[PDB]
Amino acid sequence: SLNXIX
Amino acid sequence: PQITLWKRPLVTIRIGGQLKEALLDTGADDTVIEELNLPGCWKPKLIGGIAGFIKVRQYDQIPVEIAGHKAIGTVLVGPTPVNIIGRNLLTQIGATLNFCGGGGPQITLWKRPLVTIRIGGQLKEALLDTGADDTVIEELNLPGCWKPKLIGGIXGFIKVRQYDQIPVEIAGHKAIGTVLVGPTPVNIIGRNLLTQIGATLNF
Repeated sequence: SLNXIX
Repeated sequence: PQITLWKRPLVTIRIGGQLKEALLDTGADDTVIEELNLPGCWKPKLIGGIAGFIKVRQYDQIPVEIAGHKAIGTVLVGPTPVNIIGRNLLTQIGATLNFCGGGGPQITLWKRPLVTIRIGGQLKEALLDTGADDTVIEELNLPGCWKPKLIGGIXGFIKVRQYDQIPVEIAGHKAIGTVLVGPTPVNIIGRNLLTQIGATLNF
């Protein structure tokens, strides 16, 4: 599972 | 609804009988919510993000209502900086990405939304990511001055080089803006450029 930017 | 990307695509969800705010996130395989009590049974899992891996609680077959649209699926509970609805539930509510209001291509979310970009005269593959504030590209020797910056997500923060006014063609559509360069696991096109190509979420 890859999950993204703040 | 049709949702544009000038601001984070935050929506209200209902989950375990409670209301939460969460980001509709095409760049997430899975759905991750801050620590909370969920009726359900769970098992340990690790998931990864821009800056490394975290441990989460995996709950299966959880009902979630997302802007009034029903889904029943896996929800991961852990230390994410922002609650995120990922593709596992976006697909259940029939969410797609659309360019130019739907006059351009439609991209479904059954798999990661990877498309060809052109940057610095180089072609690369990148993820169209509504859950990214910025555009983050793998190490690439871009010309021009820059300024150091740190950007965050799951796993904490990474250091990047910020370049401004960089032309980036996305699926044949020209954009120009800030590109962050650093050790991202996946190249990411974020809202700063998705807005310029008129990309919307639709469901």
